[PDB]
Amino acid sequence: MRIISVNVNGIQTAVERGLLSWLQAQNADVICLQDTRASAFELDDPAYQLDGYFLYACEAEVPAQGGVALYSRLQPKAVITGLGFETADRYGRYLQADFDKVSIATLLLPSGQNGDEDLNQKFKLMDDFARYLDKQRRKRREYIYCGSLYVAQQKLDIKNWRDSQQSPGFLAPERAWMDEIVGNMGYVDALREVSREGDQYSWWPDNEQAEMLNLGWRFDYQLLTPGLRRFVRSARLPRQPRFSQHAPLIVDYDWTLTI
Repeated sequence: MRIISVNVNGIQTAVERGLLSWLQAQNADVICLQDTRASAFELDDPAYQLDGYFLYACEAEVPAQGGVALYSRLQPKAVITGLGFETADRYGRYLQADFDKVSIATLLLPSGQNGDEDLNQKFKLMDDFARYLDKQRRKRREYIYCGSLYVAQQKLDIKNWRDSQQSPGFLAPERAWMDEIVGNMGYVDALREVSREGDQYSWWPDNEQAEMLNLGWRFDYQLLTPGLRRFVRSARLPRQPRFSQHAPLIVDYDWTLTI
């Protein structure tokens, strides 16, 4: 019924935060990010059962901080945890769900908790990523890029000037990053396109939650293909810390993946 996105360091903690209460709340279409935490075959356990949903996802260095989570109603066929053989078993930050139509890519990679380390691993990935965007144009089908990177329009989060980009300062490649993607008039910002957060309040901020606290970005971009660009029913963004009945980054519109 929607696309939910929440990156945590222990999905287990997500459920303790009510996230699970949200996947049963609307039987979301595809829930991306989070962090498997659990094994690759202990998760689907009936314990994680909800209202009625399937579970597809991989793990890398989980006893470290890996786990690409993707809950789907249907049964996807294309499950990729990165393209590096062993690396995939160690990335847990690259997984797409596809079959024949509508290829979605779920990429979780926190930068605030990492930093320079991401700018390096992301760099190499950047070259391929740009090539992918290009590899995406070649495809005549539709696709969804829902990941957690340091992408900030900078025109709507001018408030979080601090890390609005990634760190207390700012990144030069950022301006060209978001511009080269949406200035492409191909990538829509269903996040800030349908919903405006330029003029909003700000509750007493604390830890990294300060960003997500409708004051900044904690790395959560919901990108659609020019196939639905003008088909965004709504976009509910979090304004309160994920500790109770708070709502994750959800998007109302196209749901359920057909294969």
